[PDB]
Amino acid sequence: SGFRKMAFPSGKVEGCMVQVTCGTTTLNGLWLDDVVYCPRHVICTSEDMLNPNYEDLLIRKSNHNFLVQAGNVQLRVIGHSMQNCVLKLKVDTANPKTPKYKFVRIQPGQTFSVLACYNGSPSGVYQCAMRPNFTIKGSFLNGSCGSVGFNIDYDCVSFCYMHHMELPTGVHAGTDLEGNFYGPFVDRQTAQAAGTDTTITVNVLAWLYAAVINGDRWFLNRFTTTLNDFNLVAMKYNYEPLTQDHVDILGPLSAQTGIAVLDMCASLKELLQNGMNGRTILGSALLEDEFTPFDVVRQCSGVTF
Amino acid sequence: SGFRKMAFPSGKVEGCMVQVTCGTTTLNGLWLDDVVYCPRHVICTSEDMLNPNYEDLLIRKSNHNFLVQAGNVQLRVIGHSMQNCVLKLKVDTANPKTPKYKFVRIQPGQTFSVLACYNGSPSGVYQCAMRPNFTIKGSFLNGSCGSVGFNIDYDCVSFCYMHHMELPTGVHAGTDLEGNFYGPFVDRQTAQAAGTDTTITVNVLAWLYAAVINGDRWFLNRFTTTLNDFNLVAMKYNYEPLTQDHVDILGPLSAQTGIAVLDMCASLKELLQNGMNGRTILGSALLEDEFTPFDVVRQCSGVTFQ
Ligand SMILES: *[C@H](O)[C@H](CC(C)C)NC(=O)[C@H](CC(C)C)NC(=O)[C@H](CC(C)C)NC(=O)OCc1ccccc1
Ligand SMILES: [Cl-]
Ligand code: NA
Ligand code: NA
Repeated sequence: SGFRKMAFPSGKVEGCMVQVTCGTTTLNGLWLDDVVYCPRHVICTSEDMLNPNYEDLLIRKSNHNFLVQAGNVQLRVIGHSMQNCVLKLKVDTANPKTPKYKFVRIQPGQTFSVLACYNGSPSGVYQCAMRPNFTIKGSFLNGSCGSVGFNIDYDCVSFCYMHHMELPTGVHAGTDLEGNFYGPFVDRQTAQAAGTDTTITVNVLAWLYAAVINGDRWFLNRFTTTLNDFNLVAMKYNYEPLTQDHVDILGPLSAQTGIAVLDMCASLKELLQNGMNGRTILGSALLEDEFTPFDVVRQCSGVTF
Repeated sequence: SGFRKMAFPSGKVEGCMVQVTCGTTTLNGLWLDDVVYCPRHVICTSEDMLNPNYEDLLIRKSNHNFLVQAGNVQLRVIGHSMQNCVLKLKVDTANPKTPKYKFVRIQPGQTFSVLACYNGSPSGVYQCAMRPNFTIKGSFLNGSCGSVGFNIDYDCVSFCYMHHMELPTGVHAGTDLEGNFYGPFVDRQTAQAAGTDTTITVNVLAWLYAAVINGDRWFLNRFTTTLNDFNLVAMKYNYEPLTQDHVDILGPLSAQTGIAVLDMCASLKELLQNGMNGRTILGSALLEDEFTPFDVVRQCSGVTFQ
């Protein structure tokens, strides 16, 4: 028993992190097969970052302009190209620690583990969700660019995030490993802001189920609702609409606990309308929304990798 | 910016996790050099749970009664010994992935990462604190015994916890890697209960300094307090006493933010009195006490967002 915010074990990803240096800029790279992936803004001076012409700045650059360091071994760069906002550096040595892996683009509400790195060295691991506004509430300092987010399935690492920047509110924005930003952001120094976020309804419901499974039941009640009526409540409280697909995904937890999703929506409806009356759920005074239904089942099942 | 429950990268520990089986019982072991460490209660059977005599149970075992499995490879046990509540199995192969490591016994309030494992296979990583009542608030299912807690400050793994059992309130108890339990607990299934737990005051203060570092001051006030008046108030909310050691430990955070420790004590006293009036601190609506001063310095910028 117990319920904790849990990250995937990070060892398979630790063996892929390297340090990439171009000019005065050092950040982190992901070394898979014979290619190192990192943010393309590594080629930019501070002057360039105001209005960068990445095409022109890159063709200027050459292989020898890039220093890649794996531990204390220099990787010789033998090729360089761009894919969207990611720079790809071909090196002369395939990473012998390359795990089974895929590049995956995730949807808002989905969670993943972040391996925060500095100077190519893993520093910490934590769990976070892609927010509805396409930011992540990360924990990153200067030099963290190029840190990656991932999920594991058995032996396969699914890389879904590379870190590029911090927004003025302190939240974070990045790309998938193909260099496509999450959210309406660009890799230049210009006015940019997180849009108004919403709460991830299906994940709150998932966590309410986790609470019931762990013996927290005070919020349950005799009432049920409909999707239409609940979604009017959701809109009122800046919760994401609940769809039929969300209900289907929560099916397992509904069966296990005996609380139909619309039964639990009636609990959440009341929590949104009345508050928690001084009580906590799973040790929180807020409605937690960064556990997916899968996360709840995996932690309450003991899945290993 | 930002602030998260941040664990250490677990790879160095992943490469030490094995499966240990004795009889019908399977759990996790820690393979360092040519020794596998696991909970000694792997040698218990159904009848042995209330009043096991581990000396008598163990003398009946040969080396080949212990099956150790590292991934797909069966390791051969060539010796065994019991140290307190840990079994040490000598194997014929030194672990080639052994990291630099040490064994440390921690004090209540200290934090560490836990690599939850099942059948020798890692499941997930999270942060925990040793509570004042010598339990931890983990996430552990059947077969998690032998999972370990650790820190990795400066490329050396400091192992500080091995999981042995779950108490009735859902919290967890275990030992250091020398097999000595944290707290008054024993590896018997006789009735045992965690003592009333308390909040780790020095850690809450560390987390309030983190919030200031990250740019939020709304909770401060114009007051100060004596250490004794602070403790007289805080203990009425079931907070642990704050000692001069704790005050000294908070020095660096006080220096970086310009807020005297006892002035941050005054703020905490008022937070306990008032609540947050619908606000949060670093994304939480409760006062968080599982970040230590060292953890805050590890994770936060050295430059306050003034
Ligand atoms: C090992 O994987 C397992 C891990 C738990 C998280 C399940 N540990 C045990 O089974 C352990 C073995 C004994 C010999 C130390 N027993 C317990 O943890 C046990 C609870 C289990 C059966 C779920 N706890 C226990 O016995 O606590 C003492 C006690 C007894 C009676 C009443 C209250 C408390
Ligand atoms: Cl009804
Ligand atoms: Na209901
Ligand atoms: Na010790």
